[PDB]
Amino acid sequence: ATIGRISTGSKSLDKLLGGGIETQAITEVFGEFGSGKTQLAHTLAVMVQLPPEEGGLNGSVIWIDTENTFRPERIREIAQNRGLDPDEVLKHIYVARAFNSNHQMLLVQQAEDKIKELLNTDRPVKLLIVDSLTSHFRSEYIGRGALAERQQKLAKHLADLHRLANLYDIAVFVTNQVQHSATLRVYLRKGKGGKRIARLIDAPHLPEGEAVFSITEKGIED
Ligand SMILES: Nc1ncnc2c1ncn2[C@@H]1O[C@H](COP(=O)(O)OP(=O)(O)OP(=O)(O)O)[C@@H](O)[C@H]1O
Ligand SMILES: [Mg+2]
Repeated sequence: ATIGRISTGSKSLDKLLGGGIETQAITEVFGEFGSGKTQLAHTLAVMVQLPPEEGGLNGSVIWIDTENTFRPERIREIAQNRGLDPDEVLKHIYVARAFNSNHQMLLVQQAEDKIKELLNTDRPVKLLIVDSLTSHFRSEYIGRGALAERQQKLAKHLADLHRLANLYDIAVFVTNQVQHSATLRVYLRKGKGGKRIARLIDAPHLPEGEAVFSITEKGIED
């Protein structure tokens, strides 16, 4: 019942987040193309595998990929440069490509089976990524009347995700490209000098500053 926190790799971003992204919660990162959403996802997929005194949860990962932007060699690089075995780290990320939004929804149901399989194991699922949460919905539900229909399907999908996060004490991390029912929304944008900036949105009771980070051979870090 106590929540867990997964470090992002960036001390700055971690502080903004109160220590890292939370289990029993959906964290949505949103921003324009190139703002670092997928790179943050790759980094979290390594960080969660660390022990807790290093900011992880000794956990496995389920990743639902909608745009085929998952890169196993990037996982291996991030792992290697953080002192972890690249191939063991990869072994604990279960990637499924979602062919369309309906398949994406079924995949969340299959994720529950894998979650059960690894539960009470030494590396239970502690992170579930959906990258991108919205891309299929955006292409499939379009035109007059689509707004209500799309929002309803997305709400159902997010309800499924919330249930997994809460039932099994998992952190859910979803991405959304810009030009809501997530627990926490984090807006990401590219700044000067290769920096990325993060801001919490519509969360008046949480830190109101901005975090600043870089994307490196370690994934994300200050
Ligand atoms: N190995 C690396 N080292 C340093 N920077 C990198 C590396 N790989 C990617 N990047 C940076 O990450 C950027 C891409 O970030 P990312 O794919 O997370 O964007 P995104 O927000 O997911 O975009 P979209 O919405 O288009 O999918 C690149 O333009 C580059 O600046
Ligand atoms: Mg991306």
